[PDB]
Amino acid sequence: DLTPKVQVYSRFPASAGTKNVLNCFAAGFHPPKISITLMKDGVPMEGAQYSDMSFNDDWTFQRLVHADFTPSSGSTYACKVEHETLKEPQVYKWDPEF
Amino acid sequence: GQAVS
Amino acid sequence: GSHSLRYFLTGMTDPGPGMPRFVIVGYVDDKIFGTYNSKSRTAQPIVEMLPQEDQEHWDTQTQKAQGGERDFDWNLNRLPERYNKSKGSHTMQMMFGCDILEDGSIRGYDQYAFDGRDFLAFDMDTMTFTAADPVAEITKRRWETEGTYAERWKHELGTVCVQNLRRYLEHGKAALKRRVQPEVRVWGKEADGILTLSCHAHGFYPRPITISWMKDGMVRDQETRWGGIVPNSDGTYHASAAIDVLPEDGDKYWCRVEHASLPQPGLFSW
Ligand SMILES: *C(=O)CCCCCCCCCCCCC
Ligand SMILES: [Cl-]
Ligand SMILES: [Cl-]
Ligand SMILES: [Mg+2]
Ligand code: NA
Repeated sequence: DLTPKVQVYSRFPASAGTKNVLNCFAAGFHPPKISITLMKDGVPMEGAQYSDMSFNDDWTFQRLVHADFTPSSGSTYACKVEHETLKEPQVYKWDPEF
Repeated sequence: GQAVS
Repeated sequence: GSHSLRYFLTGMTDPGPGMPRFVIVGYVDDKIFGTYNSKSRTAQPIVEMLPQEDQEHWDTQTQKAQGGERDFDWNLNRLPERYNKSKGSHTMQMMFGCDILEDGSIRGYDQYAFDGRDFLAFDMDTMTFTAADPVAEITKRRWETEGTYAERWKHELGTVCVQNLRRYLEHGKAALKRRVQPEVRVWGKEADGILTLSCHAHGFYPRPITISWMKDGMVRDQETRWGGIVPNSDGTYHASAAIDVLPEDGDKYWCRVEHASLPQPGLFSW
């Protein structure tokens, strides 16, 4: 219940070969320590950045990680989340919608 | 604020 | 026509490798205007919102935030033992700020949490405290008996916060008023013989949005899931809704999106 709730989505509507930003947003979790890693075909994406730690009205924590990328139709993108409430890392696959 | 006791 | 200023303060014993142990994020309405953290030890504006800030003002914010850093470190070294908790790591949080309503009246907010649970609240209008449990009650009675906290935070919430809210609203008015239309994508995937119609609204500002699904021109909420409103790194937002549909009925549904950037609500199909 204090496990991360995770959404993966692109900044702009995704289109193969057009530059974009991939987002992984984790929320509702506690304690605030969390590992969020964007991946292309299982390889961490370069230049990823994280938001300053903040929290919701109900005190649960939140964090957005983003990285520039150019979606390939040949590739699988996903967000690997690792947190004290989880015994194993959770991988959330990006649905490209194209 | 320090949460003194 | 109300406006809000909020500060979100977090102190952490175990923030993660390379992570500041103390962070402040400040918001005016639904926009980050500045931040502080214990690594840089500086409070800085978001220059995309506040592009022409005087150093004097942020010298003042930095000093005050550094004091908040010391107090949170003070609390995190004392409260775990007072709660007799064996937790590994610990957190301290505070959210405070003010509203200026359309008619000019003021509201103040000031709440604390320890390890993610309510700890203490201060009500500026009555100048009274509320403790969440018998351990916090000890702090409540100490704070009120000394009398200084209520006077400081009545001034902080009712005077200083209001002044700074007016400043940030004026200084950041270009950013605050610039509307950004959502780019809407509607998608469908067919699994197990059922068609999931998903509607994604990308990159809108300001934050409030509504998304509804309709069939034959009639709204259908019982079968709808909403993803919620989530942030982009550039100050815009993202929101989504999905609905499950017999594949033969996929052309009969319409996503309805309502946003301040749209003079009339937008209707989208798969
Ligand atoms: C005890 O209760 C600690 C109180 C801490 C108040 C700190 C307020 C700092 C305000 C300026 C932050 C600037 C960065 C957004
Ligand atoms: Cl399309
Ligand atoms: Cl179409
Ligand atoms: Mg790329
Ligand atoms: Na579309």
